[PDB]
Amino acid sequence: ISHGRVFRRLGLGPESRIHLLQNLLTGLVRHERIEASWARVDELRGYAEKLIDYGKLGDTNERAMRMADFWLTEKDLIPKLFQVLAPRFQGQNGGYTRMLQIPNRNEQDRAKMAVIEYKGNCLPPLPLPRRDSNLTLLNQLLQGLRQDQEASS
Amino acid sequence: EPWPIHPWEPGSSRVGLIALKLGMMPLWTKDGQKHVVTLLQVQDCHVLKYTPKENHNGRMAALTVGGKTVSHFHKSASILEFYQELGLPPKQKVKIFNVTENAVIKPGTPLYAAHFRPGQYVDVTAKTIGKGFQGVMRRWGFKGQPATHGQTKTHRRPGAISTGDVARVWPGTKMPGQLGNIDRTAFGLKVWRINTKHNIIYVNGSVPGHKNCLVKIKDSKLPAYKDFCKNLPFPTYFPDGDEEALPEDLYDENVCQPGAPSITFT
Amino acid sequence: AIQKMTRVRVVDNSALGTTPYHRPPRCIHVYNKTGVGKVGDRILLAIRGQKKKALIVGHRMPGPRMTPRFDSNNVVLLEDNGNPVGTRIKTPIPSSLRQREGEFSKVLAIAQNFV
Amino acid sequence: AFQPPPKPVIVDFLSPEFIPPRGRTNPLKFQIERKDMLERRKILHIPEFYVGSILRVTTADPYASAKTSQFLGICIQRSGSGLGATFILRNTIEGQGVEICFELYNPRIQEIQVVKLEKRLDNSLLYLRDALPEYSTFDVNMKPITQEFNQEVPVNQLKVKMKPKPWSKRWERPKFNIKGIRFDLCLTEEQMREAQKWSQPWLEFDMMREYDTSKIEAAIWDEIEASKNS
Amino acid sequence: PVARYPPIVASLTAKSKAARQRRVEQWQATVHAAKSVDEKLRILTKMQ
Ligand SMILES: [Mg+2]
Ligand SMILES: [Mg+2]
Ligand SMILES: [Mg+2]
Ligand SMILES: [Mg+2]
Ligand SMILES: [Mg+2]
Ligand SMILES: [Mg+2]
Ligand SMILES: [Mg+2]
Ligand SMILES: [Mg+2]
Repeated sequence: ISHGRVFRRLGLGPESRIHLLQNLLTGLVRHERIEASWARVDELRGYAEKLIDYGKLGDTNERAMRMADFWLTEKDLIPKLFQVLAPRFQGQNGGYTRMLQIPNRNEQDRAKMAVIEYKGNCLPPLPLPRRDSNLTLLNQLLQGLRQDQEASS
Repeated sequence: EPWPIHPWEPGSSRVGLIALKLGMMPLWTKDGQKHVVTLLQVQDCHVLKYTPKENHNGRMAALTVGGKTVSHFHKSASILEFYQELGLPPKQKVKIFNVTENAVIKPGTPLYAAHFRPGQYVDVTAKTIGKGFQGVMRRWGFKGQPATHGQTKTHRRPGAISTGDVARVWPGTKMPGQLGNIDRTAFGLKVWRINTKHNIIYVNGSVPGHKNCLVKIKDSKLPAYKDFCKNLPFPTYFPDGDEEALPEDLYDENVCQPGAPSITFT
Repeated sequence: AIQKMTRVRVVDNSALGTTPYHRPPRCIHVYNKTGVGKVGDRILLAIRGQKKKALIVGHRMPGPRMTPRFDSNNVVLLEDNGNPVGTRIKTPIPSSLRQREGEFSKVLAIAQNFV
Repeated sequence: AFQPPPKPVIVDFLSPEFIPPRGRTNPLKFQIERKDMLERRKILHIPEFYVGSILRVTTADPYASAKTSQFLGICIQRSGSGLGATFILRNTIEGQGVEICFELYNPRIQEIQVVKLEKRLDNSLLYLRDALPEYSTFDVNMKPITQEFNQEVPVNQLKVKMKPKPWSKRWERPKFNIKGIRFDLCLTEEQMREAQKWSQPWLEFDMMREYDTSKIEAAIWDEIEASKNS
Repeated sequence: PVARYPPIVASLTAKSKAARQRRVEQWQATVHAAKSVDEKLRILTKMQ
């Protein structure tokens, strides 16, 4: 019975899972975009979203400072976290990370892998799945419906 | 275009509702006792189709009731066609109620939680909390073996299952398997409070099934309350028939209302 | 919750409940059909090497709401005729025992404090 | 019948029950329960009190000599959500400690009176069972104490003595996080080191098990203000 | 009111060469903190 559970089992236990998530978060902060297992990336998405909110609380916040000290193992990233990611994420409320499933790893394990990326990074854009243009047949029919609805009012 | 309303008869039966299980609350009685009520919210109850008595059973007619609204983009073509011909958006849970021919209602009629009045006995049908493939101790309640008196890999085994001479096991043997994900009905649940604005029914006792799930509510078929529907609105509750707004909350004669003088014994 | 083999504390002033003994008074049998006894259930005790009857006063297990809970399994000695053998009861007694006065008339007549 | 002239004047909180649980229960149930509990509070005045404060509760007892029954004690803990909130009162009467769990919104309660509004170092002091009887003994006929608002409910920093082992629970484990117990006089250094093996430091920085209720508390406060203005 | 940043020194229990150098600095600092020359020599030559 796993009803009402939000944390999945990873590593050798709870502390091992926490350490793995901390290492993944440190790598994500350092490189602005990382790729890992799909489950690991999905689990790390929440912590990545929470870290930006903690950083937005200010540099002088002792709780945020000690949280960053615990999580970001590389202490050179804490100033980066408080002076790059937080300042560039101000008007954004919860759109801090992007997660996309990539094809399975070429190794024999054939694991299901995902890639997480901080928005606004200085990296080439990923091949995001773009919607069809409005010039398509169905899109043009929907545009005609929209125009008729607008003209009806 | 309302269908003709027939007078209530002693051998008649009324139609039920489909509500949503919100949660549980306490409720104190005027005698000092404390009961636990469950909140069933009637979001979207609508009569979908009508089946004749002869074509459904040959004794009682069948009325089809829909639950809360769902999206069109995830329903089948036949269901979408049926709902398009009916004129209503698709519902989540579709149920059938056995009603007498004199209590039939036109399809497309909405239903409200005021169908049940304070003080009545209802039966609740729902799929209970499915615990999955559970062991025999949790399923049938079989006692386990001693924990540390030498037992080897047996603390939860069922033990013996049959007899030597039979050379087989009986089909009625209790064994581990699926548990919980089955439809069960609780009978004789008393209703204390009816909230009209939010369409909420307060039913005494536990309701089978998890919270935020569809629940089929009907009258009590127990012989003790076979003829309790005489005082209730026979066809259904018509908010437009009376042309009078009911109070926000209807309580029973024994329910200690939130606005109370803090009753003290004498 | 008072069951078999429970070491209880005698409240009423009696020779058995006052004179020290080398073995604490343990429960013998609960007269209720369930093996677990609650407040207001006749019970059997082995006090100082002899059998006796008693009435449960309070237990350390939480019960119904607004029901007093004690830090010791307090019991009052009772005779086979239903009359307590003690003179008076000093420790507080739950008020729920006064609901049933017919069987606990003389038992509650010697109680001083009600809680 | 002379007139006596005293004082010249010459000198110049959201209750815990209103917090909804962390479950995925529909907010309509919470709204209905909050409306009902506000309606109950309109008649029964529920004062502000924390864990460790001393209260007196009047209950409707039919089997007593008088229909009113008074019980005074210190609030061991408060738990529950909505209309079913309960609080535990502990008091030692004639050497026998009695703990009663009252319901905040029970109609049989006549009056709740805070005789000493005072905080303590622990959010839940369940250890009074294993503590000395002096910390659980309180006079039933004590008089209420009125304090100024500027005192901001001063917290009583009191170290409590402990009975010898065993105890009701393992209060030395980090999961309890108790500072009000004088451990240096009751436990040894080896026991203190041993109890640290159950510590879970990652739970303080998990960042995901925390419960944020800023907007929920704001909405609840707005509803309370609307009900009061109603 | 003033930002307080932790030192940017490497980790102590890591497998990295920076961590190994930090441990080397730690034991050299232990040698420095040693009081007597006999203890200093014992610590400096206890490895074989
Ligand atoms: Mg399940
Ligand atoms: Mg067993
Ligand atoms: Mg063996
Ligand atoms: Mg074994
Ligand atoms: Mg073996
Ligand atoms: Mg055969
Ligand atoms: Mg003998
Ligand atoms: Mg225990």
